[PDB]
Amino acid sequence: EKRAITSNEQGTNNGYFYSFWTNGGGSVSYNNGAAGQYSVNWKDCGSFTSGKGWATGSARNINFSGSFNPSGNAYLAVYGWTTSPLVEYYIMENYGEYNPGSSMAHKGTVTSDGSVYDIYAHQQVNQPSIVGTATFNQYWSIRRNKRSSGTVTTANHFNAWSRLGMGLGSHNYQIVNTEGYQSSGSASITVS
Amino acid sequence: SQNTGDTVIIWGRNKDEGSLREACDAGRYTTVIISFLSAFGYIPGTYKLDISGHQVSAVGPDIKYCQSKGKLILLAIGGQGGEYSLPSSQAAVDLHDHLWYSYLGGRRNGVYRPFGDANVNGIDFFIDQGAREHYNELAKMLYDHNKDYRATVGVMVTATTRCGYPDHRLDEALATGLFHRIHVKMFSDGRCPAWSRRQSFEKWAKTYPQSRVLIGVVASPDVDKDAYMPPEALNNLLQFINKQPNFGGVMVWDRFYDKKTGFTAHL
Repeated sequence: EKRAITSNEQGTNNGYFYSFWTNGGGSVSYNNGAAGQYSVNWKDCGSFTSGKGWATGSARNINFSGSFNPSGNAYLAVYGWTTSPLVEYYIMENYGEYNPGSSMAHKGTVTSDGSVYDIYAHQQVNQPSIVGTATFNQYWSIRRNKRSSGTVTTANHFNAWSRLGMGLGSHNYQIVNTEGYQSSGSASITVS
Repeated sequence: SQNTGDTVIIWGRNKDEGSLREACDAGRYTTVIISFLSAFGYIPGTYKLDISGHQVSAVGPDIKYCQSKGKLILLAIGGQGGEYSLPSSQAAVDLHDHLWYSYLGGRRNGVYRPFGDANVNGIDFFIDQGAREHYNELAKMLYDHNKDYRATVGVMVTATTRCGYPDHRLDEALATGLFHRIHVKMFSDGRCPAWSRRQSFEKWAKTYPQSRVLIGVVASPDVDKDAYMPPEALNNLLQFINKQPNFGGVMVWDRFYDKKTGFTAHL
């Protein structure tokens, strides 16, 4: 149980695509498990993203379940990237002690998979991303009640975004992302 | 099947292997390693691509097509022969700027990019011959671009090694700790004997716990007779070596014989 991943890696594990990225700050340990399960443990992290999913996103339904115990700022969300337009999208089902909604442009309200999400958009200018330093938008769907298991009909959220001028491009990857930022905690998620 | 990781196929060693779009539609691979980039360094001037004669004009649009299907494309440098090395620390810099602006995410105004606007996802250090010449400085120089990248491995640095540990010609760059993946060849000069394959792979795995270590196998006995393992035998060996925590999958040489034998299909 001492063996773990602590540097950036990307690939497939037990049929599922997986990605772990960190800026190096603090101590973050990631571990792939059976099927589509992963776990992560971090302490005074800088910034990291982690999770299993699909190497090519789509309007698929996403099943997730597990435990998510942060001590600070952390996210649990369906997460992915699209190119042309460059988009980084979140479908947040759970988070720690910080909600980025109050610092983003509230743009609408969608209801899907048992709750109502608040939709936000935000522009990143010359910020790092999956194709280098670039300018892109962040699409957000933030659940009002925080669950640790369920299904995500990504077609619903992708429809309201396109309905509100937030169009996606060619999907890049799509995962259930446990993301931390200047915090500590632990998470164990199964993706299906 | 006992392969819990990636399936990497090596491309560009026989003209009749088909296209690059062909491999990404076979539904059997997760990563393609373009091969090779024969000569560099010895001659400070021209950098020699060698893919045995493939219609180089379509590799670019093919590189972009696979990434749309979740595939990852790697550029392999070196090989067996072709007069490659990095004589001076200056040759690594020129090789770096060649990779960054011609293949990778960098852009100049007067450089030619054989692969168009498509970007190769990383460089594979297929350093079979040569010496210990300045690949560690090239590794650090390529890895540095990852600071512009978020939530991904922007520029992946992998290596293809001898079977016996340590590889005298790659142990320098491997010590950096910057290599994401290591492919352990079972099938070229420095063959492992069958009675020491598992022990040699486990030594490589335990030495680099922060690198995903993959096993390199041939797809047909025509490539290496004393190193070939039928799919059933390879699955038995995987049942032991996949218990390593950093086991990364299998790398198959090559696309040509994987077409003829259907090796990865029976695996």
